[PDB]
Amino acid sequence: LWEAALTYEASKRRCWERVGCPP
Amino acid sequence: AAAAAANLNAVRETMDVLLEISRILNTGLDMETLSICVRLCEQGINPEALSSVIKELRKATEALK
Amino acid sequence: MIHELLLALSGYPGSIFTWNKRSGLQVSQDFPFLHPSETSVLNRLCRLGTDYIRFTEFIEQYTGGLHGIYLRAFCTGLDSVLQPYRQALLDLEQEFLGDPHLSISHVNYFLDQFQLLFPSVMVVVEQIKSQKIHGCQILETVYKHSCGGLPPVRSALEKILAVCHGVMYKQLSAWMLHGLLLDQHEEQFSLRVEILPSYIPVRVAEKILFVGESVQM
Amino acid sequence: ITEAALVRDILYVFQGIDGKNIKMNNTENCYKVERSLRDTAVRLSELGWLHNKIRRYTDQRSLDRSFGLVGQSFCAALHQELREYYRLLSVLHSQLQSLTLRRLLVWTYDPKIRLKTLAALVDHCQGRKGGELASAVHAYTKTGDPYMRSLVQHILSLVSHPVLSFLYRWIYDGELEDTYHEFFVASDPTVKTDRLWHDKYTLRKSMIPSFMTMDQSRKVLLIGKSINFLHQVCHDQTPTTKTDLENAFQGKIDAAYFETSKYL
Amino acid sequence: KSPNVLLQNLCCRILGRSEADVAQQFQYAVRVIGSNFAPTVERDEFLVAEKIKKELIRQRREADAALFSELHRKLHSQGVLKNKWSILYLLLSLSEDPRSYATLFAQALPRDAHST
Amino acid sequence: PDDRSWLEHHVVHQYWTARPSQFPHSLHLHSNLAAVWDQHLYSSDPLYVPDDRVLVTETQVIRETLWLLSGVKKLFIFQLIDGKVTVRNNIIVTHLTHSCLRSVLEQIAAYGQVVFRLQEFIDEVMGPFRTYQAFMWALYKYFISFKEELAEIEKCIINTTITLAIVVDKLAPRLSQLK
Amino acid sequence: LQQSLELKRKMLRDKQNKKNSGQHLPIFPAWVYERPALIGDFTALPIGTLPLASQESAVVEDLLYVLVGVDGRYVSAQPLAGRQSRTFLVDPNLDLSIRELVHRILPVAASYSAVTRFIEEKSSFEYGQVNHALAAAMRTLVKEHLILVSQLEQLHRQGLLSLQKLWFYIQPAMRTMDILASLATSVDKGECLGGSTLSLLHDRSFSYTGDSQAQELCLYLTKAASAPY
Repeated sequence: LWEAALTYEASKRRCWERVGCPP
Repeated sequence: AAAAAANLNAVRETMDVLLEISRILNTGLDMETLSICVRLCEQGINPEALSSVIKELRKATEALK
Repeated sequence: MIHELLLALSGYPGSIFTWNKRSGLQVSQDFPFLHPSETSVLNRLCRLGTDYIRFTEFIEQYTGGLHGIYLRAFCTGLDSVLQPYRQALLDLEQEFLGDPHLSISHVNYFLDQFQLLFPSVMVVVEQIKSQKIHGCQILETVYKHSCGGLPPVRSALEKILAVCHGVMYKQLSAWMLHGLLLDQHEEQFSLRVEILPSYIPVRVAEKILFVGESVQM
Repeated sequence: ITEAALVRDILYVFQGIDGKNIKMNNTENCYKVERSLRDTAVRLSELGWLHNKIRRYTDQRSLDRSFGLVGQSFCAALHQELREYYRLLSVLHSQLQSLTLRRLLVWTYDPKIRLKTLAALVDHCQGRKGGELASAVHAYTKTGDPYMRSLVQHILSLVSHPVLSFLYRWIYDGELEDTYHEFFVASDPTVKTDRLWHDKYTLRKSMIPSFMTMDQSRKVLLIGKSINFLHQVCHDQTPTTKTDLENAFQGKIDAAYFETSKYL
Repeated sequence: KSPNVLLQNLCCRILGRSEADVAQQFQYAVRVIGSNFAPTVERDEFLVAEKIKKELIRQRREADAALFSELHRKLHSQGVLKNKWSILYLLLSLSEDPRSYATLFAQALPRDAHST
Repeated sequence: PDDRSWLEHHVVHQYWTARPSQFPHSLHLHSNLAAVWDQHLYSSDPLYVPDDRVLVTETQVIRETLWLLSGVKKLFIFQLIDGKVTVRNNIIVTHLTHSCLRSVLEQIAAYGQVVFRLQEFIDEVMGPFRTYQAFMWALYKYFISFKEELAEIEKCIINTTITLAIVVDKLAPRLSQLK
Repeated sequence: LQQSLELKRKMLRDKQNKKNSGQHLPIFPAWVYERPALIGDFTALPIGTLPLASQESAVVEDLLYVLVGVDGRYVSAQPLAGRQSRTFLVDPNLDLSIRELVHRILPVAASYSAVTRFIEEKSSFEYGQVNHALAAAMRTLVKEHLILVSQLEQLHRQGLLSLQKLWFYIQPAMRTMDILASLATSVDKGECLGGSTLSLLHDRSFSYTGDSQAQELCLYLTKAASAPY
């Protein structure tokens, strides 16, 4: 279920008006 | 939600951290087996117990060889 | 903050670290949102980026003063050594994307490998600029410093010198085969001490002159 | 007032950088506070004082060139060791926001000895170059400490690379071309005619290293003399005619010597 | 969930064989895990952190001994786990050296003076 | 409402059309730098002296500058004075304290002037010498292939983050020959 | 204090004249013997008038610092600084019940200080490679002591430490340090060096045969010390 949720793709666009860990 | 999935990102982060910690100790564990025993310890269990059973089942590929 | 300095170390100065030809990248600005000891760490850090900026200035002035084919060769390798300093900044920014809990000391620690290369290559550039070395004795003063004693400056200048030989390997190929002399003027006709490096023996140049001159007949 | 501010300042004085509430008063004295915590901090500040000692020396000799290639290699060694010390500090920096492990004393205890030993090593090597420098690092490999012998063995591998480089410049060439005297052979300015064999090459006894015996230095002097004599006189040329270093000295040297003298 | 079906997944993870292709171990394993479902020594991750340090020094790698100090800070920074001690002690226990006394190492208290 | 609402939500329209930024900010100094600079100004007691800029994020500026380098004209960024591009200072990103940003955009404008004058000459033959005509076609031939690369790069923005340092270092072997 | 500085120089001249091949015996700087911050041991109101259950927290808090040497808030290090003797004085206004226990917990502090002086002063070379090896494994146990006191320092913060539990806790580490301190004063007493302190460790291994805690300790130390020889 964690490995089932795990296979999702994450954004690799990080903000410059949010540099400190945005989503 | 959206903040509820950044937590799923964050446990993936820690489990890749634990994956490197597993690989440089030269364990037989991979990420998937590690993903089972964290759930076991979330239910609560002796790591002394789990190490014993893993040291038994790894000898069960030797009991059929 | 975690990109502001990382542009200050590159070709941009900022008003935080003001540029000067006397000495650039000077902190004079006081920040109440920093610990007072951070100024000293930044003071250690700014010395390297100042050298990088100065190296850029030398390429700006030249790609009658300093001119020659060797001078259009010596600057070219100076680009090539600076390239890992660019890549090593990109890696820093990629680190700071995920974990911003790193400090200035991490950046200094990471770019400590350029605090052996850059200071000892800086003096060579200042020697070549202050003196009017623009003939073929620039290869000597590179070779005088490439022996080193620190391995990082041993490998750097080795690259830089090599391309110069590749330039002179093109002049000495037209001469011995097609019989063309004066393929590059200085800084009958013969090679003299200005257009001759000080580690090729004198006899070889006479042999080369014989070989090149006999082609015309 | 709290412990955490003291942790933050002591984290800076590891670099040799004054804190905010602990500052250096006199350089020869240790760091002085600008109750139990106050008594505790001084042992940690001793490390930064020792750190300044090494950092100044490698600051200055690295930009010095009459110190010779052997010696600039010593700067390389010192800087390479110092780089790893910052790796701890960065980790300690990020771990802010428990944090005291006897205020990290247990973390710091092993680099404390490595700082002490290197601060000794710079002073036993003070004002030396070449084989004089090499004997000074050979002094500390009479030890019976595992940590110390493992420490010295790497540094000696670093410092002894130029002298072996000069050694193989004298077996396959025989042409002495140093600028700083870190070789044990002293070529004369005069190029002698027939005193070439007797007078042109002389043995310097100061720049003999501590891993070469006196015997070996004398023989490889003979090797270089022979292979140079073959060039200038005889004009026959076979091109490139041919702790300790685990018997590679006595392996290579005698074979080269034998072959060269035979050919001559 | 239930712990028994999780241990069944573990037995089909280590051994490739199915739950109907092995069950003789799995029933003896449910004997040994039973009433050992909670810590029995000190559950501080402090002690296992300083013992993972001593196990990594035993491999003669010092760069990783400062790397684990960053891995352990990442575990604290996200904080998804409630008992960080047990999985770290697990990874410490199954360690293999790639190349009697107990007074030269850190021992745990037996919890004869504290509840478990 | 119903198309304006979709505009506000799912299109940007917040510096190039005057409607101040509602870009989500998760503050805290790495990108709260304007506010900490204002508080530092207040501690130095200015008193008040208020600056007005329109508050954009970084990447829009990157795409606009790449458009400027490709050869098109009349953009919102870079005020034009007499024919020469010049950096505008009414445009702010939160960090880089408004002085670095001026320098980086001034450098890109310094390249853009060189591109603009050549494309101006090329446009002035479109509204017997025959050698000028053969010259501009070769200039044009450089320019079309040159535009191709930047146009490729701008596509990859839509599909990954790209910063200023990427785009300046990427165009080194072209800005070399441009000199 | 004063007496080691002569001894080192005299024995250095002895071993230099003794050698039949070569010079160059190494030295350390002066400061390693001079500094009192390279050794583990170097409000103001009467605690007695306070409530009792605060006095206990106070005394265990000072005592934990004292265990690895550094001084206490109501604990003073008594000034001698000569031999393997070291005593401390807790405040004379203390209740009897605590005071008697503090007396009995003090031996691990004394057998910390005597241990920590030995390793620093006999880090010199005149006692040889074997004394270097013997000191090299004695340092490890001091580090292991520091481990334990860090763990209890965390434990006390959670309101889970008292003097009675602490009294039980320090008991295994008291005996080990006692073995080390007895070894140190014996080695110092005979001025043992070279093979003379390789016979002594050979004997002490046979001495412990019913204990088996300290026997393994002497076994490891004798394994370490015989390595250069």
